[PDB]
Amino acid sequence: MDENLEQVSGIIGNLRHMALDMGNEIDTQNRQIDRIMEKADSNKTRIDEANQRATKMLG
Amino acid sequence: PFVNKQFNYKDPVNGVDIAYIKIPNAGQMQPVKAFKIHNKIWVIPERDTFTNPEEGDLNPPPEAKQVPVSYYDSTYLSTDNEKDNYLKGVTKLFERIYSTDLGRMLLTSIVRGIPFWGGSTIDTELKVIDTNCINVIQPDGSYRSEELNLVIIGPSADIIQFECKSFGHEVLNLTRNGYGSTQYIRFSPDFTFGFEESLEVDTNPLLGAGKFATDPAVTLAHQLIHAGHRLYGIAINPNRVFKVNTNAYYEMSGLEVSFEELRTFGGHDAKFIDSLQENEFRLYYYNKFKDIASTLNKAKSIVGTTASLQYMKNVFKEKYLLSEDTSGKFSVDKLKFDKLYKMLTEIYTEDNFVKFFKVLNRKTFLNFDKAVFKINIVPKVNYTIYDGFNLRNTNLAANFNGQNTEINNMNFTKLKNFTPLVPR
Ligand SMILES: [Cl-]
Ligand SMILES: [Zn+2]
Repeated sequence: MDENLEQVSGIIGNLRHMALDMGNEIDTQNRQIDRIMEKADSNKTRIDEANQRATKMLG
Repeated sequence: PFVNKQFNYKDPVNGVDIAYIKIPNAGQMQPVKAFKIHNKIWVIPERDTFTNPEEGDLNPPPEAKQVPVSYYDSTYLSTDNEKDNYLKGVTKLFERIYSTDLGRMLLTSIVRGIPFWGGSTIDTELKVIDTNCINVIQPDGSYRSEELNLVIIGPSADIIQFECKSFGHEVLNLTRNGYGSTQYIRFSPDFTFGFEESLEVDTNPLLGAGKFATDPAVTLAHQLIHAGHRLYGIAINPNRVFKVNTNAYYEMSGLEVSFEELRTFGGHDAKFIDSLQENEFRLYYYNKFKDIASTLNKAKSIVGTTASLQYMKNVFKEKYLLSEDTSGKFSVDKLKFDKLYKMLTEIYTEDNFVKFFKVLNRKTFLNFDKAVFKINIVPKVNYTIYDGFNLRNTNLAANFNGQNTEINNMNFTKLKNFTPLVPR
């Protein structure tokens, strides 16, 4: 009943330890990159399969 | 994360945080209006018919998907008002996630998860991978390219089929070699699933119908966790799956769940992954991080950015929490790696977000969804950043009553389930 909150505070502890190294965002300075030329994408980029819910419901 | 901008779909483009964009990867599609809600994160309030040309139609497929719940409607998300409500809904959910330490940490990890600069044929040259950028059209007609980590987009044909995908490299396996790649999440804040609480194994006529509604915030967090794994290139090979026997549907006898999924669920389901396998994975990715640090140590030049070589090497030193000695050489610290790996795969899990949000949710993937509901979380009388559906100081605050579609019925419209499956 109140065990949940105890677990929450516990997890918060571990996050606090990582906060000193993972607490702030990076690559924040104002750099730019060269424009990416849009070439004829006849067979440009492919796709890395995602995760469909519980996945395959085999018959 | 926190969205410090008051975005309205009709807001004029400015080529900065509101613009028509193109994903160089996805052929030469039509430019779509997008909104940058946070550094490295964009939102495209359109049905996804861009990432995969194969999925251009929005009508039910010839062969119905064999899943517990599905929903189709080719007209959803076609008007400016819907797109405006979608943008506001997705924004509100990001804020709800941002309302707890767990969520704030996950979002920061995601913003820090910049895809590695390893697209050069010259092993000693750092170069961007075009698949991890988008082209932002300017009001003057010109455009500029920009790197980003995450894009939230509307669903494809099956409205409730939410997933996290990305563009691949012709040879490299970016989501599993530690490199990472820009993630595209198909999601919708306008619908949610219905489920029943686990059977008491005693006196309970299965003739129910998914009375409780899943909190949209958990569903989004779920996809963001996948994005996290994929941005750091530590996603488990989809070839690794767990076979499960099921008696839940007629003509079906089993279920296949990827280890990636089990890891992302956390709690009980994650325990289905063996200890030997778990250590195997941790060691595997640890080696991948070492290869990256090695690549960074051999980098002599960089092409394609106004930034210096030292700065760009430092971005990744920070991303992978690498150690740098007095001579400027990078190395993977075993202790640091374990803590980072542990946070990304064991702390960031669906089960832990359920605990932080204090909501009712399925306990295992074996408890299948049974219904789909239309919802509207934008109005504060319906849903709030801090409490979701279970509004404080009301009848909805106790026993997850806000998620009980029979008690809090003004918040839901039961929709037709297009499933071909028949529950046994
Ligand atoms: Cl609110
Ligand atoms: Zn998943």
